[PDB]
Amino acid sequence: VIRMVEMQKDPMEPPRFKINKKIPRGPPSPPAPVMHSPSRKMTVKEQQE
Amino acid sequence: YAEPAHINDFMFEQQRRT
Amino acid sequence: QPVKVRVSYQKLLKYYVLNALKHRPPKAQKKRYLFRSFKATKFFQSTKL
Amino acid sequence: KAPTMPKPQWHPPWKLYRVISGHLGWVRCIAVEPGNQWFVTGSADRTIKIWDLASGKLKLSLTGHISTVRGVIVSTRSPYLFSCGEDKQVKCWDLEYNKVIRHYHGHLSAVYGLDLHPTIDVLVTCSRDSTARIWDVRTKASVHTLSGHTNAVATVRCQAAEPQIITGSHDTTIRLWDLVAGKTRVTLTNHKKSVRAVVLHPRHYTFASGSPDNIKQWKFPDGSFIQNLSGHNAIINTLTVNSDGVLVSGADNGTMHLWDWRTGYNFQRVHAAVQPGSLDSESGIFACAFDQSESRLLTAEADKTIKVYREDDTATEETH
RNA sequence: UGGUUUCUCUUCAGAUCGCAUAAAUCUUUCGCCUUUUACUAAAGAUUUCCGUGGAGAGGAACAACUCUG
RNA sequence: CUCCGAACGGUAAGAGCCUAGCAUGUAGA
Repeated sequence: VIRMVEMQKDPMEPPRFKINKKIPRGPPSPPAPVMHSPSRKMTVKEQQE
Repeated sequence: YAEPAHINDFMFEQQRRT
Repeated sequence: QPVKVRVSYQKLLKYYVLNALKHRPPKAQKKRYLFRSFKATKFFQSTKL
Repeated sequence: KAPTMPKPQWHPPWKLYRVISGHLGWVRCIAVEPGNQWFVTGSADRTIKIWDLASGKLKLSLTGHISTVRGVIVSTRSPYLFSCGEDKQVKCWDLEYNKVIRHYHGHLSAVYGLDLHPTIDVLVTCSRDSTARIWDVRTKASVHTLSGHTNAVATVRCQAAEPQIITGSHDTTIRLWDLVAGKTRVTLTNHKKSVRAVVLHPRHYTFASGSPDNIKQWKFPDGSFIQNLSGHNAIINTLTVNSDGVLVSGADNGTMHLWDWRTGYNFQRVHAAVQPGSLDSESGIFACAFDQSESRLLTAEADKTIKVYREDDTATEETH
Protein backbone atom coordinates (compact mmCIF):
# COMPACT_ATOMS: atom_id res chain seq x y z
CA VAL A 1 0.00 0.00 0.00
CA ILE A 2 1.29 3.44 -1.01
CA ARG A 3 -0.69 6.62 -0.31
CA MET A 4 -1.09 8.97 -3.29
CA VAL A 5 -0.68 12.45 -1.77
CA GLU A 6 -0.51 15.13 -4.46
CA MET A 7 2.13 17.73 -3.61
CA GLN A 8 0.64 21.23 -3.62
CA LYS A 9 2.96 23.22 -5.88
CA ASP A 10 3.49 26.98 -5.68
CA PRO A 11 0.72 28.75 -7.64
CA MET A 12 3.12 31.45 -8.84
CA GLU A 13 6.07 30.05 -10.82
CA PRO A 14 7.56 29.68 -14.30
CA PRO A 15 7.16 26.18 -15.79
CA ARG A 16 9.75 23.62 -14.75
CA PHE A 17 10.67 22.55 -18.29
CA LYS A 18 10.42 23.65 -21.93
CA ILE A 19 7.93 22.41 -24.53
CA ASN A 20 7.85 18.62 -24.29
CA LYS A 21 9.32 16.97 -27.40
CA LYS A 22 8.30 13.45 -26.33
CA ILE A 23 6.04 11.14 -28.35
CA PRO A 24 2.68 10.81 -26.54
CA ARG A 25 1.15 7.92 -28.51
CA GLY A 26 1.74 5.37 -31.25
CA PRO A 27 1.66 6.26 -34.95
CA PRO A 28 0.19 2.83 -35.81
CA SER A 29 -3.61 2.69 -35.85
CA PRO A 30 -6.29 -0.04 -35.81
CA PRO A 31 -6.77 -0.12 -39.62
CA ALA A 32 -10.38 -1.31 -39.86
CA PRO A 33 -11.23 -2.77 -43.29
CA VAL A 34 -13.78 -1.28 -45.66
CA MET A 35 -15.93 -4.29 -46.71
CA HIS A 36 -18.35 -1.93 -48.47
CA SER A 37 -18.86 -3.41 -51.94
CA PRO A 38 -16.98 -5.69 -54.39
CA SER A 39 -15.25 -3.40 -56.88
CA ARG A 40 -15.54 -4.70 -60.44
CA LYS A 41 -15.54 -3.47 -64.03
CA MET A 42 -18.63 -1.63 -65.24
CA THR A 43 -18.95 -2.53 -68.94
CA VAL A 44 -16.98 -2.64 -72.18
CA LYS A 45 -18.54 0.71 -73.08
CA GLU A 46 -17.51 2.24 -69.74
CA GLN A 47 -14.30 3.52 -71.33
CA GLN A 48 -16.35 5.19 -74.09
CA GLU A 49 -19.12 6.55 -71.85
CA TYR B 1 -1.31 -4.40 -11.05
CA ALA B 2 -2.75 -1.46 -9.13
CA GLU B 3 -5.56 -2.08 -6.64
CA PRO B 4 -6.68 0.92 -4.57
CA ALA B 5 -8.47 0.67 -1.24
CA HIS B 6 -11.03 2.88 0.51
CA ILE B 7 -9.42 2.53 3.96
CA ASN B 8 -8.47 5.52 6.12
CA ASP B 9 -4.95 6.88 5.79
CA PHE B 10 -4.80 7.80 9.49
CA MET B 11 -5.43 4.32 10.91
CA PHE B 12 -3.27 2.65 8.25
CA GLU B 13 -0.22 4.85 8.90
CA GLN B 14 -0.65 4.45 12.66
CA GLN B 15 -0.96 0.65 12.60
CA ARG B 16 2.00 0.03 10.28
CA ARG B 17 4.36 2.32 12.20
CA THR B 18 3.44 0.72 15.53
CA GLN C 1 -13.08 83.89 -15.78
CA PRO C 2 -9.80 81.95 -15.73
CA VAL C 3 -8.79 80.45 -19.07
CA LYS C 4 -7.54 77.32 -17.30
CA VAL C 5 -10.70 76.77 -15.26
CA ARG C 6 -13.00 76.73 -18.30
CA VAL C 7 -11.51 73.75 -20.13
CA SER C 8 -10.81 71.97 -16.84
CA TYR C 9 -14.49 72.15 -15.89
CA GLN C 10 -15.51 71.10 -19.41
CA LYS C 11 -13.18 68.09 -19.47
CA LEU C 12 -14.12 66.98 -15.94
CA LEU C 13 -17.79 67.14 -16.91
CA LYS C 14 -16.94 65.24 -20.11
CA TYR C 15 -15.70 62.14 -18.28
CA TYR C 16 -18.58 62.54 -15.83
CA VAL C 17 -21.04 61.94 -18.67
CA LEU C 18 -18.97 59.44 -20.68
CA ASN C 19 -18.46 57.14 -17.69
CA ALA C 20 -22.26 57.13 -17.23
CA LEU C 21 -23.63 57.35 -20.79
CA LYS C 22 -22.40 54.07 -22.29
CA HIS C 23 -20.58 52.68 -19.23
CA ARG C 24 -23.69 51.47 -17.40
CA PRO C 25 -23.83 47.66 -17.44
CA PRO C 26 -25.75 45.40 -15.06
CA LYS C 27 -22.25 44.10 -14.11
CA ALA C 28 -22.72 40.34 -13.91
CA GLN C 29 -19.93 38.09 -12.62
CA LYS C 30 -19.41 34.45 -11.66
CA LYS C 31 -15.97 34.23 -10.05
CA ARG C 32 -14.60 35.63 -6.78
CA TYR C 33 -11.84 35.13 -4.16
CA LEU C 34 -8.73 35.71 -6.26
CA PHE C 35 -6.13 36.42 -3.56
CA ARG C 36 -7.98 34.23 -1.04
CA SER C 37 -6.79 31.11 -2.89
CA PHE C 38 -3.18 32.13 -2.27
CA LYS C 39 -3.84 32.47 1.47
CA ALA C 40 -5.12 28.88 1.60
CA THR C 41 -1.95 27.53 -0.03
CA LYS C 42 0.83 25.65 1.75
CA PHE C 43 3.46 28.34 1.05
CA PHE C 44 2.00 31.77 1.80
CA GLN C 45 1.43 33.05 5.33
CA SER C 46 -0.56 35.98 6.72
CA THR C 47 0.79 38.55 9.17
CA LYS C 48 0.38 42.22 10.12
CA LEU C 49 2.87 45.07 9.86
CA LYS D 1 -43.06 -10.72 -53.88
CA ALA D 2 -41.11 -8.05 -52.03
CA PRO D 3 -41.35 -7.93 -48.21
CA THR D 4 -43.67 -5.16 -46.92
CA MET D 5 -44.64 -4.37 -50.53
CA PRO D 6 -48.49 -4.10 -50.40
CA LYS D 7 -48.35 -1.97 -47.21
CA PRO D 8 -46.21 1.14 -47.84
CA GLN D 9 -46.31 4.45 -45.98
CA TRP D 10 -48.59 7.37 -46.83
CA HIS D 11 -46.97 10.30 -48.62
CA PRO D 12 -48.91 12.93 -50.62
CA PRO D 13 -46.93 14.84 -53.27
CA TRP D 14 -45.75 18.41 -52.76
CA LYS D 15 -45.87 21.51 -54.97
CA LEU D 16 -43.76 24.65 -55.31
CA TYR D 17 -45.55 27.69 -53.87
CA ARG D 18 -42.92 30.44 -54.12
CA VAL D 19 -39.45 30.71 -55.67
CA ILE D 20 -37.56 33.50 -53.90
CA SER D 21 -34.50 34.63 -55.90
CA GLY D 22 -32.63 37.47 -54.23
CA HIS D 23 -29.12 36.13 -53.72
CA LEU D 24 -26.25 36.63 -56.16
CA GLY D 25 -24.59 33.24 -56.65
CA TRP D 26 -25.11 29.60 -55.76
CA VAL D 27 -26.79 29.17 -52.39
CA ARG D 28 -24.82 26.66 -50.32
CA CYS D 29 -26.78 26.51 -47.05
CA ILE D 30 -30.32 27.08 -45.81
CA ALA D 31 -31.83 26.91 -42.33
CA VAL D 32 -35.07 27.89 -40.62
CA GLU D 33 -35.55 29.56 -37.24
CA PRO D 34 -37.10 27.41 -34.49
CA GLY D 35 -39.83 30.03 -34.07
CA ASN D 36 -40.84 29.54 -37.75
CA GLN D 37 -40.26 33.24 -38.49
CA TRP D 38 -36.74 33.65 -39.90
CA PHE D 39 -35.06 31.74 -42.72
CA VAL D 40 -31.26 32.00 -42.72
CA THR D 41 -29.64 31.21 -46.07
CA GLY D 42 -26.12 31.94 -47.25
CA SER D 43 -24.88 32.39 -50.80
CA ALA D 44 -21.70 32.62 -52.87
CA ASP D 45 -21.70 36.42 -52.45
CA ARG D 46 -20.27 36.09 -48.89
CA THR D 47 -23.50 37.37 -47.33
CA ILE D 48 -25.74 35.34 -45.02
CA LYS D 49 -29.17 36.92 -45.55
CA ILE D 50 -32.21 36.09 -43.42
CA TRP D 51 -35.72 36.14 -44.88
CA ASP D 52 -39.25 35.58 -43.62
CA LEU D 53 -40.04 31.90 -43.14
CA ALA D 54 -43.69 32.27 -44.21
CA SER D 55 -44.00 35.55 -46.13
CA GLY D 56 -40.81 34.98 -48.14
CA LYS D 57 -39.83 38.66 -48.15
CA LEU D 58 -36.33 39.79 -47.26
CA LYS D 59 -35.64 40.47 -43.58
CA LEU D 60 -31.90 41.21 -43.19
CA SER D 61 -28.57 41.04 -44.99
CA LEU D 62 -25.44 40.21 -43.00
CA THR D 63 -22.07 40.05 -44.76
CA GLY D 64 -18.55 39.71 -43.41
CA HIS D 65 -17.14 36.50 -44.85
CA ILE D 66 -14.18 36.53 -47.24
CA SER D 67 -15.26 33.44 -49.21
CA THR D 68 -18.35 31.36 -49.95
CA VAL D 69 -20.70 30.81 -47.01
CA ARG D 70 -21.11 27.02 -47.03
CA GLY D 71 -22.75 26.67 -43.62
CA VAL D 72 -25.50 28.32 -41.58
CA ILE D 73 -26.54 26.66 -38.30
CA VAL D 74 -29.10 28.73 -36.39
CA SER D 75 -28.89 27.80 -32.71
CA THR D 76 -32.21 26.99 -31.03
CA ARG D 77 -30.86 26.81 -27.47
CA SER D 78 -29.28 30.28 -27.65
CA PRO D 79 -29.82 33.40 -29.79
CA TYR D 80 -26.74 33.09 -32.00
CA LEU D 81 -26.89 32.45 -35.76
CA PHE D 82 -23.50 30.81 -36.18
CA SER D 83 -22.14 30.52 -39.71
CA CYS D 84 -19.27 28.61 -41.33
CA GLY D 85 -17.38 30.36 -44.13
CA GLU D 86 -14.86 28.92 -46.59
CA ASP D 87 -12.22 31.51 -45.60
CA LYS D 88 -11.05 29.38 -42.61
CA GLN D 89 -13.14 31.33 -40.11
CA VAL D 90 -16.20 30.08 -38.20
CA LYS D 91 -17.84 33.49 -37.90
CA CYS D 92 -20.35 33.11 -35.06
CA TRP D 93 -22.57 36.04 -35.99
CA ASP D 94 -24.74 36.50 -32.89
CA LEU D 95 -28.22 37.84 -33.63
CA GLU D 96 -28.31 39.92 -30.43
CA TYR D 97 -26.65 42.84 -32.25
CA ASN D 98 -26.47 41.57 -35.89
CA LYS D 99 -22.67 41.42 -35.87
CA VAL D 100 -19.76 39.09 -35.19
CA ILE D 101 -19.40 38.29 -31.49
CA ARG D 102 -16.95 35.37 -31.37
CA HIS D 103 -14.99 35.00 -34.67
CA TYR D 104 -13.52 31.64 -33.67
CA HIS D 105 -10.61 30.18 -35.62
CA GLY D 106 -8.36 27.13 -35.71
CA HIS D 107 -9.14 25.36 -38.97
CA LEU D 108 -6.42 25.15 -41.61
CA SER D 109 -8.77 25.30 -44.62
CA ALA D 110 -12.44 25.80 -45.53
CA VAL D 111 -15.24 24.64 -43.23
CA TYR D 112 -17.74 22.21 -44.75
CA GLY D 113 -20.57 22.33 -42.21
CA LEU D 114 -21.46 23.24 -38.65
CA ASP D 115 -23.90 21.58 -36.25
CA LEU D 116 -24.89 22.79 -32.79
CA HIS D 117 -25.28 20.15 -30.09
CA PRO D 118 -28.67 20.17 -28.32
CA THR D 119 -27.21 19.30 -24.92
CA ILE D 120 -23.46 19.97 -24.75
CA ASP D 121 -22.47 23.64 -25.05
CA VAL D 122 -20.18 23.12 -28.04
CA LEU D 123 -20.30 23.55 -31.82
CA VAL D 124 -19.14 20.73 -34.09
CA THR D 125 -17.43 22.55 -36.97
CA CYS D 126 -16.83 19.96 -39.70
CA SER D 127 -13.85 21.52 -41.46
CA ARG D 128 -12.22 20.29 -44.68
CA ASP D 129 -8.47 20.64 -43.99
CA SER D 130 -7.92 17.21 -42.46
CA THR D 131 -10.58 16.79 -39.72
CA ALA D 132 -13.38 18.48 -37.80
CA ARG D 133 -13.21 20.69 -34.70
CA ILE D 134 -15.15 20.69 -31.43
CA TRP D 135 -15.37 24.43 -30.76
CA ASP D 136 -16.66 25.44 -27.33
CA VAL D 137 -19.42 28.06 -27.48
CA ARG D 138 -18.84 31.28 -25.48
CA THR D 139 -15.25 30.18 -24.74
CA LYS D 140 -13.56 30.88 -28.12
CA ALA D 141 -11.44 27.74 -27.83
CA SER D 142 -11.42 24.22 -29.23
CA VAL D 143 -12.17 21.22 -27.02
CA HIS D 144 -10.62 18.31 -28.93
CA THR D 145 -9.43 17.54 -32.46
CA LEU D 146 -11.50 14.56 -33.65
CA SER D 147 -9.08 13.44 -36.37
CA GLY D 148 -10.65 10.25 -37.68
CA HIS D 149 -11.05 10.94 -41.39
CA THR D 150 -8.72 10.21 -44.31
CA ASN D 151 -10.23 13.09 -46.32
CA ALA D 152 -12.40 16.16 -45.78
CA VAL D 153 -15.14 15.69 -43.19
CA ALA D 154 -18.15 16.99 -45.11
CA THR D 155 -21.19 15.98 -43.06
CA VAL D 156 -21.66 16.36 -39.31
CA ARG D 157 -24.26 15.19 -36.82
CA CYS D 158 -24.54 16.07 -33.11
CA GLN D 159 -27.33 13.95 -31.64
CA ALA D 160 -28.18 13.76 -27.96
CA ALA D 161 -29.13 10.09 -28.34
CA GLU D 162 -25.91 9.03 -30.07
CA PRO D 163 -23.06 9.34 -27.52
CA GLN D 164 -20.48 9.88 -30.27
CA ILE D 165 -20.45 12.59 -32.96
CA ILE D 166 -21.36 11.17 -36.38
CA THR D 167 -18.89 12.68 -38.85
CA GLY D 168 -19.32 12.27 -42.59
CA SER D 169 -15.94 11.79 -44.26
CA HIS D 170 -15.35 12.07 -48.00
CA ASP D 171 -12.98 9.06 -47.87
CA THR D 172 -15.96 6.64 -48.34
CA THR D 173 -15.94 5.81 -44.62
CA ILE D 174 -18.33 7.36 -42.10
CA ARG D 175 -17.16 7.49 -38.49
CA LEU D 176 -18.63 8.01 -35.01
CA TRP D 177 -16.07 9.90 -32.92
CA ASP D 178 -16.84 10.11 -29.20
CA LEU D 179 -17.21 13.48 -27.50
CA VAL D 180 -15.04 12.74 -24.46
CA ALA D 181 -12.28 10.62 -26.02
CA GLY D 182 -12.25 11.72 -29.66
CA LYS D 183 -11.40 8.47 -31.43
CA THR D 184 -13.82 6.86 -33.89
CA ARG D 185 -15.76 4.20 -31.99
CA VAL D 186 -17.17 2.53 -35.12
CA THR D 187 -16.68 2.93 -38.86
CA LEU D 188 -19.21 2.24 -41.64
CA THR D 189 -19.00 -0.76 -43.99
CA ASN D 190 -20.99 0.98 -46.72
CA HIS D 191 -21.07 4.20 -48.81
CA LYS D 192 -18.54 3.29 -51.50
CA LYS D 193 -18.79 6.79 -52.95
CA SER D 194 -17.55 9.93 -51.20
CA VAL D 195 -20.11 10.28 -48.39
CA ARG D 196 -21.11 13.95 -48.11
CA ALA D 197 -24.64 13.64 -46.73
CA VAL D 198 -26.23 12.66 -43.42
CA VAL D 199 -29.73 12.82 -41.93
CA LEU D 200 -31.58 11.98 -38.70
CA HIS D 201 -35.16 10.88 -38.07
CA PRO D 202 -35.73 10.98 -34.28
CA ARG D 203 -39.53 10.82 -34.55
CA HIS D 204 -40.08 7.08 -34.26
CA TYR D 205 -36.74 5.48 -35.23
CA THR D 206 -32.98 5.93 -35.07
CA PHE D 207 -30.87 8.30 -37.14
CA ALA D 208 -30.27 7.27 -40.75
CA SER D 209 -27.41 8.18 -43.10
CA GLY D 210 -26.81 8.74 -46.81
CA SER D 211 -24.41 8.59 -49.72
CA PRO D 212 -24.28 9.82 -53.34
CA ASP D 213 -23.94 6.32 -54.83
CA ASN D 214 -25.47 3.26 -53.10
CA ILE D 215 -26.87 4.99 -50.02
CA LYS D 216 -28.23 3.00 -47.07
CA GLN D 217 -29.87 3.47 -43.68
CA TRP D 218 -28.17 3.08 -40.29
CA LYS D 219 -28.93 3.03 -36.56
CA PHE D 220 -27.89 5.24 -33.65
CA PRO D 221 -26.49 2.56 -31.24
CA ASP D 222 -23.22 1.48 -32.93
CA GLY D 223 -24.73 1.39 -36.44
CA SER D 224 -26.97 -1.21 -38.09
CA PHE D 225 -27.63 -1.36 -41.84
CA ILE D 226 -31.40 -1.69 -42.18
CA GLN D 227 -31.88 -1.26 -45.94
CA ASN D 228 -30.25 0.37 -48.94
CA LEU D 229 -31.58 3.27 -51.00
CA SER D 230 -33.50 3.36 -54.27
CA GLY D 231 -32.17 4.08 -57.76
CA HIS D 232 -30.62 7.51 -57.15
CA ASN D 233 -27.14 7.54 -58.68
CA ALA D 234 -26.63 11.32 -58.76
CA ILE D 235 -24.33 13.23 -56.41
CA ILE D 236 -26.58 13.80 -53.40
CA ASN D 237 -25.80 16.88 -51.31
CA THR D 238 -28.98 17.45 -49.25
CA LEU D 239 -30.75 14.78 -47.18
CA THR D 240 -33.69 15.94 -45.05
CA VAL D 241 -36.25 13.81 -43.21
CA ASN D 242 -39.47 14.98 -41.55
CA SER D 243 -41.33 13.53 -38.58
CA ASP D 244 -44.32 12.53 -40.75
CA GLY D 245 -42.28 9.88 -42.57
CA VAL D 246 -41.10 11.88 -45.59
CA LEU D 247 -37.54 11.45 -46.86
CA VAL D 248 -36.28 14.19 -49.20
CA SER D 249 -33.05 13.67 -51.14
CA GLY D 250 -31.47 16.71 -52.78
CA ALA D 251 -28.99 15.86 -55.52
CA ASP D 252 -26.73 18.04 -57.65
CA ASN D 253 -28.43 16.97 -60.90
CA GLY D 254 -31.70 18.67 -59.90
CA THR D 255 -33.61 15.39 -59.50
CA MET D 256 -35.17 16.03 -56.09
CA HIS D 257 -36.23 12.45 -55.38
CA LEU D 258 -38.61 12.23 -52.41
CA TRP D 259 -39.05 8.80 -50.81
CA ASP D 260 -40.30 7.31 -47.55
CA TRP D 261 -38.20 6.63 -44.46
CA ARG D 262 -40.15 3.41 -43.80
CA THR D 263 -41.28 2.14 -47.21
CA GLY D 264 -38.28 3.31 -49.24
CA TYR D 265 -40.10 3.79 -52.54
CA ASN D 266 -39.83 7.20 -54.21
CA PHE D 267 -43.15 9.00 -53.77
CA GLN D 268 -42.73 12.07 -56.01
CA ARG D 269 -39.23 11.86 -57.61
CA VAL D 270 -39.84 15.15 -59.41
CA HIS D 271 -37.21 17.36 -61.05
CA ALA D 272 -37.21 21.12 -60.52
CA ALA D 273 -36.82 23.84 -63.15
CA VAL D 274 -34.12 26.52 -63.44
CA GLN D 275 -33.77 30.30 -63.58
CA PRO D 276 -34.06 32.05 -66.97
CA GLY D 277 -30.73 33.79 -66.41
CA SER D 278 -29.03 30.53 -65.43
CA LEU D 279 -27.67 27.84 -67.74
CA ASP D 280 -29.43 24.72 -68.98
CA SER D 281 -27.71 22.21 -66.67
CA GLU D 282 -27.14 24.28 -63.54
CA SER D 283 -30.10 23.56 -61.22
CA GLY D 284 -29.03 21.44 -58.27
CA ILE D 285 -30.33 21.11 -54.71
CA PHE D 286 -27.29 21.92 -52.58
CA ALA D 287 -29.18 22.31 -49.29
CA CYS D 288 -32.68 21.37 -48.17
CA ALA D 289 -34.43 21.45 -44.80
CA PHE D 290 -38.06 21.36 -43.74
CA ASP D 291 -39.81 24.17 -41.89
CA GLN D 292 -40.24 24.46 -38.14
CA SER D 293 -43.98 23.89 -38.57
CA GLU D 294 -43.23 20.97 -40.97
CA SER D 295 -45.66 22.36 -43.58
CA ARG D 296 -43.71 23.97 -46.45
CA LEU D 297 -40.45 22.35 -47.55
CA LEU D 298 -37.50 24.63 -48.30
CA THR D 299 -34.76 23.66 -50.77
CA ALA D 300 -31.99 26.07 -51.78
CA GLU D 301 -30.96 25.29 -55.36
CA ALA D 302 -27.70 26.15 -57.13
CA ASP D 303 -29.49 28.44 -59.63
CA LYS D 304 -29.57 31.41 -57.17
CA THR D 305 -33.23 30.81 -56.30
CA ILE D 306 -34.36 29.65 -52.85
CA LYS D 307 -37.41 27.60 -53.81
CA VAL D 308 -40.19 26.77 -51.34
CA TYR D 309 -42.36 23.69 -51.87
CA ARG D 310 -45.72 23.61 -50.09
CA GLU D 311 -48.00 20.61 -49.66
CA ASP D 312 -51.11 19.53 -51.58
CA ASP D 313 -53.81 16.97 -50.84
CA THR D 314 -54.27 14.13 -53.34
CA ALA D 315 -55.17 10.45 -53.38
CA THR D 316 -54.37 9.11 -56.89
CA GLU D 317 -50.72 8.32 -56.12
CA GLU D 318 -50.80 4.64 -55.16
CA THR D 319 -47.47 2.85 -55.56
CA HIS D 320 -47.27 -0.78 -56.67
C1' U E 1 -39.14 30.24 19.40
C1' G E 2 -33.54 30.74 22.02
C1' G E 3 -26.28 33.11 19.10
C1' U E 4 -23.59 38.81 18.79
C1' U E 5 -19.20 37.96 15.77
C1' U E 6 -15.30 36.13 12.47
C1' C E 7 -12.90 33.01 8.47
C1' U E 8 -13.21 29.34 4.75
C1' C E 9 -17.03 27.23 -0.14
C1' U E 10 -22.08 26.62 -3.29
C1' U E 11 -25.53 29.20 -6.49
C1' C E 12 -28.32 33.18 -8.94
C1' A E 13 -27.33 38.23 -9.56
C1' G E 14 -31.40 42.24 -14.13
C1' A E 15 -31.59 46.57 -7.69
C1' U E 16 -27.81 53.70 -9.46
C1' C E 17 -26.10 44.81 -7.95
C1' G E 18 -21.15 50.34 -8.31
C1' C E 19 -25.14 57.47 -5.02
C1' A E 20 -18.11 56.11 -8.54
C1' U E 21 -15.93 53.47 -12.80
C1' A E 22 -10.65 50.95 -15.33
C1' A E 23 -8.27 48.00 -19.27
C1' A E 24 -8.42 44.65 -23.43
C1' U E 25 -11.17 42.29 -27.59
C1' C E 26 -14.88 42.12 -31.87
C1' U E 27 -18.10 44.80 -35.77
C1' U E 28 -18.82 49.75 -38.01
C1' U E 29 -17.00 55.24 -38.14
C1' C E 30 -13.36 60.16 -38.13
C1' G E 31 -8.53 62.65 -37.99
C1' C E 32 -3.47 62.20 -38.98
C1' C E 33 -0.87 58.89 -42.08
C1' U E 34 5.22 56.86 -43.97
C1' U E 35 6.33 50.30 -42.18
C1' U E 36 4.03 48.79 -37.70
C1' U E 37 2.80 49.04 -32.51
C1' A E 38 2.04 52.74 -28.88
C1' C E 39 -2.65 56.46 -31.31
C1' U E 40 -8.19 60.58 -31.07
C1' A E 41 -13.38 59.34 -29.63
C1' A E 42 -18.65 58.38 -31.49
C1' A E 43 -22.25 53.69 -31.51
C1' G E 44 -23.19 48.60 -29.98
C1' A E 45 -21.86 43.99 -27.30
C1' U E 46 -17.89 40.07 -25.22
C1' U E 47 -14.20 39.10 -21.44
C1' U E 48 -10.57 40.32 -17.29
C1' C E 49 -9.83 42.99 -12.81
C1' C E 50 -11.06 46.50 -8.36
C1' G E 51 -15.71 44.99 -5.39
C1' U E 52 -20.65 43.70 -3.42
C1' G E 53 -25.81 41.42 -2.40
C1' G E 54 -29.77 36.49 0.00
C1' A E 55 -29.14 31.12 1.45
C1' G E 56 -28.04 26.28 3.09
C1' A E 57 -22.11 23.68 5.16
C1' G E 58 -17.50 23.65 8.70
C1' G E 59 -14.09 26.39 13.13
C1' A E 60 -12.97 30.52 17.19
C1' A E 61 -14.58 34.18 20.99
C1' C E 62 -19.11 34.87 27.48
C1' A E 63 -22.95 31.87 24.06
C1' A E 64 -25.14 32.62 27.22
C1' C E 65 -26.33 38.25 27.66
C1' U E 66 -31.32 35.78 27.66
C1' C E 67 -32.67 39.48 21.67
C1' U E 68 -37.79 39.91 19.01
C1' G E 69 -42.34 37.68 19.69
C1' C F 1 -3.10 80.96 -24.01
C1' U F 2 0.05 76.36 -21.19
C1' C F 3 -2.19 69.52 -25.48
C1' C F 4 4.32 67.81 -22.87
C1' G F 5 4.94 61.57 -27.55
C1' A F 6 8.08 56.74 -27.47
C1' A F 7 10.10 52.52 -29.94
C1' C F 8 11.19 49.79 -35.06
C1' G F 9 12.43 51.16 -40.07
C1' G F 10 20.04 52.73 -37.56
C1' U F 11 25.36 52.00 -36.53
C1' A F 12 27.26 46.63 -40.46
C1' A F 13 30.47 42.95 -43.22
C1' G F 14 35.89 39.53 -41.13
C1' A F 15 40.46 37.52 -40.11
C1' G F 16 44.48 35.94 -35.44
C1' C F 17 45.03 36.57 -30.06
C1' C F 18 43.36 37.83 -24.94
C1' U F 19 40.28 37.98 -20.39
C1' A F 20 35.32 37.40 -17.86
C1' G F 21 29.13 38.45 -14.03
C1' C F 22 26.93 33.28 -15.33
C1' A F 23 24.31 27.30 -14.23
C1' U F 24 23.21 21.89 -12.41
C1' G F 25 22.89 19.97 -7.02
C1' U F 26 21.42 12.93 -8.88
C1' A F 27 20.65 6.85 -9.14
C1' G F 28 25.41 3.88 -8.77
C1' A F 29 29.93 0.90 -5.31
